[PDB]
Amino acid sequence: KKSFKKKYKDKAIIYYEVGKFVLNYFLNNQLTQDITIFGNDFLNLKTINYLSLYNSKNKILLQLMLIFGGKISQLLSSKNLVKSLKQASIGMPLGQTHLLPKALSVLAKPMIFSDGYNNQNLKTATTLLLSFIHKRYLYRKNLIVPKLLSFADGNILDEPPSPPFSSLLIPAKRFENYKRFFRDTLTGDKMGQRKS
Amino acid sequence: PKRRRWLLNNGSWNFWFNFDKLYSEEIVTTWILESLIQTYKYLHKNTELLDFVTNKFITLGYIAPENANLQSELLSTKEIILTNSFKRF
Amino acid sequence: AAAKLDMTIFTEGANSRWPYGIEWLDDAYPKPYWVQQQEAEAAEAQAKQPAA
Amino acid sequence: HGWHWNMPFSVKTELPDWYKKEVERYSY
Amino acid sequence: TTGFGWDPDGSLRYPFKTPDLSGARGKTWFAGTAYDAPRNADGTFKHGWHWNMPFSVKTEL
Amino acid sequence: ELRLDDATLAAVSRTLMGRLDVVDLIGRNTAVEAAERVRDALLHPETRERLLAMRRWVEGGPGAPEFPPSPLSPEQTAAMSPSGPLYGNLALNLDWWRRRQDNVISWSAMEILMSRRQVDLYKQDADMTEGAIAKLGPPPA
Amino acid sequence: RRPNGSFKEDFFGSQRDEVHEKNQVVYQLTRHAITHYKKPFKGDYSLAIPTNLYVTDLFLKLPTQSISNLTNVENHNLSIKNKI
Amino acid sequence: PDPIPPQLRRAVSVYEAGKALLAYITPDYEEIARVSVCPLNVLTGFTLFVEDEDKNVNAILTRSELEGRMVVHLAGRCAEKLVMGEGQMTGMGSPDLFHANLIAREMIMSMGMGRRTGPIDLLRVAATSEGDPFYYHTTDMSTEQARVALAEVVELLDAAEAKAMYGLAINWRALQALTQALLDRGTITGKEVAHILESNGVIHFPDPY
Amino acid sequence: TAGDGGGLVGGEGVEGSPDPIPPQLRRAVSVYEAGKALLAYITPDYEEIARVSVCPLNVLTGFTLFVEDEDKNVNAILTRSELEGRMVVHLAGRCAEKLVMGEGQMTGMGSPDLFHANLIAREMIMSMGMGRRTGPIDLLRVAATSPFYYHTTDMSTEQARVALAEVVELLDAA
Amino acid sequence: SNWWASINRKTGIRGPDPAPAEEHTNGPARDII
Amino acid sequence: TESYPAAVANDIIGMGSWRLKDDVDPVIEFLVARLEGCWREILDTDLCLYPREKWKEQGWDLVDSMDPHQELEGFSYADIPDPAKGEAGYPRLQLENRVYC
Amino acid sequence: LRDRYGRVELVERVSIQPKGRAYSRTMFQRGTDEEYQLMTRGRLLDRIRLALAGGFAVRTALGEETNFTAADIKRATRMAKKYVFYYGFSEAGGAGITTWANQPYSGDFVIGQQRARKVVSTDAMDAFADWPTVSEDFRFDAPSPSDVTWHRYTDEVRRVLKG
Repeated sequence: KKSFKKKYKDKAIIYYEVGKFVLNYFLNNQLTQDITIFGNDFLNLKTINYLSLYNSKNKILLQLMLIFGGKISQLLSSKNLVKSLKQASIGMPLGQTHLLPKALSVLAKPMIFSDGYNNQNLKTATTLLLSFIHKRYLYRKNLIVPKLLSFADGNILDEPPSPPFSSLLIPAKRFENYKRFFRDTLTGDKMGQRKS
Repeated sequence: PKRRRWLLNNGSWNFWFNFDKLYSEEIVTTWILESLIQTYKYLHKNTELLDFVTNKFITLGYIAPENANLQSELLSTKEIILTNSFKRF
Repeated sequence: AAAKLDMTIFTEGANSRWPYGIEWLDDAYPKPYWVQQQEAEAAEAQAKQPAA
Repeated sequence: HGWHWNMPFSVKTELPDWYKKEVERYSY
Repeated sequence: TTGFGWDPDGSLRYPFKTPDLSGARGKTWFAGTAYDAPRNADGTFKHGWHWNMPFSVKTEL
Repeated sequence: ELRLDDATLAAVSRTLMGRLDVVDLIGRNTAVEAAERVRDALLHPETRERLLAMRRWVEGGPGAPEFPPSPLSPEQTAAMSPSGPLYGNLALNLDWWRRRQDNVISWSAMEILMSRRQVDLYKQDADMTEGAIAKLGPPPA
Repeated sequence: RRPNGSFKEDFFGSQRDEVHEKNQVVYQLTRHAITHYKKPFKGDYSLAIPTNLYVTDLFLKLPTQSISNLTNVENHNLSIKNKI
Repeated sequence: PDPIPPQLRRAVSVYEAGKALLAYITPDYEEIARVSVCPLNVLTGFTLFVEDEDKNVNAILTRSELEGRMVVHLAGRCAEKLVMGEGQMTGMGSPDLFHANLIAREMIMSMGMGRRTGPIDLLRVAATSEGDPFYYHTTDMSTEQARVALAEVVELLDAAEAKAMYGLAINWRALQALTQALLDRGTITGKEVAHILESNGVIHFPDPY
Repeated sequence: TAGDGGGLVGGEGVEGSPDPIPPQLRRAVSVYEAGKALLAYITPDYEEIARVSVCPLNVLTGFTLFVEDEDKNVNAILTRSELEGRMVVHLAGRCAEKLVMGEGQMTGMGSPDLFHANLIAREMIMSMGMGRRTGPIDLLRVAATSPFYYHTTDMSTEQARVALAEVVELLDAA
Repeated sequence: SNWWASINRKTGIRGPDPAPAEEHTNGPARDII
Repeated sequence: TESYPAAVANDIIGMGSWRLKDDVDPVIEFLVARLEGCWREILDTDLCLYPREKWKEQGWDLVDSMDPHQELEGFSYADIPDPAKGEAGYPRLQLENRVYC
Repeated sequence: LRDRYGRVELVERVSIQPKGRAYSRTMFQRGTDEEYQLMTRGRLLDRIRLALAGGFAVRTALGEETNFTAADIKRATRMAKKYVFYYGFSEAGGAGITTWANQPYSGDFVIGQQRARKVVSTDAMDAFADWPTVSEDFRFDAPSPSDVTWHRYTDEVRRVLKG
């Protein structure tokens, strides 16, 4: 029992890093066609600013390849268990009882042990791409017009400042009843309650 | 304190401004898929190298997931091994 | 004639009723109740005056 | 044949014309 | 800068005035119907996509 | 030909809908939808009998039959025991159990988590303009 | 930094300054904000030029996103923040 | 005597029976420590699971484990719906509903397990400065993206409900025995519920891995 | 550079900043600065150029040193001709980079200059009443600070539409 | 000539001289540093 | 840190990354895994891959009958569904090779 | 204006000698305190016109817009709001009574100062007609308008300024 579970876990863990380093080495020492070198894989904020503000699109695509090599390697090496789970026994996709057993194995996602992504990789990827879009105004320069300018959406129209500036206590007195209303009607006191 | 910037709820749901979220999202999704596809297309032609390097890495040693309770970079034996495997396969 | 302004005034004239000259107001807001009442009384006024 | 687990999808929206004018003004 | 600007067709204004499903590319999973994935001018899928990849693609219409 | 009296109607309804004298507090549309569901829950006895048994166990009178009947015949229950041809299906993903496959997603949340009948019945209680409400349900408009 | 604010003449009506002084302040402020960007000793570590603030937000913070389409929130996905 | 009416005791007992049954037959779940229905006539019911210090939170969460937890959470509502009928379902199974929806949103918007959204990151758990231990960091989405994500969340929850219904329907005798034990005894521990379930032919879910 | 941020200087060695400033990234700064100085030279009544530099102190921008006259607008005057000229000069660099190095290989180097131009167009419409359909009325407020926001407005949405359309067409003319 | 008459922001802005799109790249690592 | 002998490693790998697995009978899976395991474990200090221009550029590492010209770049095992009886193609043939020196 | 209705005062002394903080000055002759207890409608209209006059004169002489307008409209806009909301002189609604208004607060709330200056020409002298709020538990603030009412109210302000 534990033997097979450990086999699956270990296979996934090993194939991850094997693919990660294989892609690192390839991109650094073989696309260039003196000394063999390796990367360090960490993207600072300084590095993200530099890459997104001064490099072209192909450079950013190379960085993303570096990020996703490990997951793709895990993908290329996993056994799809649907075949054996439906063979050794035989409205929902498991209700169809016909369709030659090969064309039946595509009605839903394959049963791969290691599914989903790691959250650090996703954070890095989306931050890099969001910087490229929002800070480097190419192909759309008119979207700078709504920059550091508010439009007063949800609030009281004219409100004076508060004690740190003005010794006036009416806005805070109303804010306290606002919070009472929130707790008693909308949210509750802990995540999961219908009300207070 | 209500919201006062209603702009459209006839074929979508929009509020004043936002113009800039469809462009952003389609760009992000397109670029991520292109990168993943290039990675897949490269690793798809080098499966033997993957099998070999994996065999070697297993027999060298690795930190089991449950033994470790409390690999960003490669050691030096593993670097010799990776360079050789790239030269052979 | 150069001493004139072109400051646009939105709710001027025909634009003094429900849309108030906003083109997109009917795609964002349901029509209020008093606005429907005003439309009703105005319609009956200008639709019995052809008989009056 | 039958379905495939990886079929393309689509989202249907109907925007008015003033909205398309607005989004084409800031698309430059 | 009075008199300068862009015309609605795109031109500057100074102050005064189908895919080919012929060969094997036509035998893919749905290949012609409305459920097919968007293609290029030569018959390849959009971003080099293939029905193997782990994420779906969005149809234009 | 089916014969139905007050008691069976009351029991079926109280199992399927709840208290039976709040038709005004919940609107006539909710009541009409519930009536459609109840009418469909009759018109074949394999469900009607189970509903009556559940009702009589809940009320807990003298004839509480110690439990309601199971939803599955004792045949499919064996065809899914470990010595069965369908045991493996209990191990597939949650992607093999989904009862709905939609390839066009609508701009409205009402059309995603409701049935077409429910939408055509309920869409008049929405907080949208008339031009929006006229875009939901049967395209007849 | 040892310890302008217009919120006094909006809500508290203080208005203890002559009209010519207020006008002069306004003139100098517009000219300073617009034409002293990137000028030696005159346009410097100054918080009255919006472009300096844009630059610091462009090289220090992460990309800021637009407002949301939810209700009961302020403009972004958050509630009103404390007054004091 | 009994301060509590009959039908309330029945409803709470069926809820706890369903939840304990499905937490028992699910591979790799925690072990039940106690199951009580209105102890000391205090109007309440619960199902404690034994807390251990062996669980290392650094280990990742597979997809199978998350789906199993979702099913365990929908179990009690499904048991009520199956035994007593829709019109008698109360709102007592609300925290389980909240946690099921939380898991289903995190699988789609935070781990990229949805085939249509892709590997985009839109949620971020975060811990408070020490109410609750945690809150989230969200992202402003458009209507297109939000609808595409809602479709998948709804599919996941519907499939989880169906699997829970089947896992309960094929164990009807064990469910009956357990709810009768709860209706007459009021409180059970882990060993006793394990024994009651084994002596009635309980059917465990497989584990493909 | 003040924290984990950074991204502007270009000669320190660390990951963010390369050592010799690649030549493809120096040609672009030369094009940017050439366009900006050429536009500032052919505009009548603009300030006068004292020095034009490329990557001073290794920063990844240009720099042009303008000397002006304090006996013409005595730290207080701002006509309309001056403002329009400044807008044109600040957009010149972006336009030259796009015209020479292709529309796809542009960089973020001119991203602050862009915001400066926009800012002028904002003040000309919402704060000085040089707008035609908006007329002479004051709209903006400075949010008292210490998502960052510098201005604030509470005009209705139907007036915000018009004001922003005017800002956009000013920028397009420039 | 008068190429500056046929400048069109819809179909792309471009100059007369032939697209100096020359470029090169070492690895991502030897380009970060 | 834990290690494993070579036999256990090549047993964990199995039919490692063959692109046509999931279609192979378990007996053929077992035999291929064992044979390639002995190759990788015994000859490991000199095992190379056969030169790529001799077999792998002609497209002979994965051959499909429904696509004899490789206009799907070797994903024909996934893009093209199986032809039904009597259609032009029945029966489909797939081959996968591995060659070492 | 003094020679058409008779509300404005008389000019006293014009100067463009930079002196103090300003570069130019224009002084008026103050009337008795009886004049400054009230604020009628005509007097406020005249104050608005006087606020606009400076920038519009520079523009009509120089032939070109400047930033001088910037300092006028600001002042003017403030007064115009007070003309429409607080005092209720306009025609917003058929009479001039709107559903919302912003009454000032006393200067005690601020963290004040002290200087050796006299009272400002008008803006601190015409602040004698306000009656600010002093106690906090008797303050009234109607519910804010609804961005379709706000449209019409700000449009009334615009009409006043344009006239």
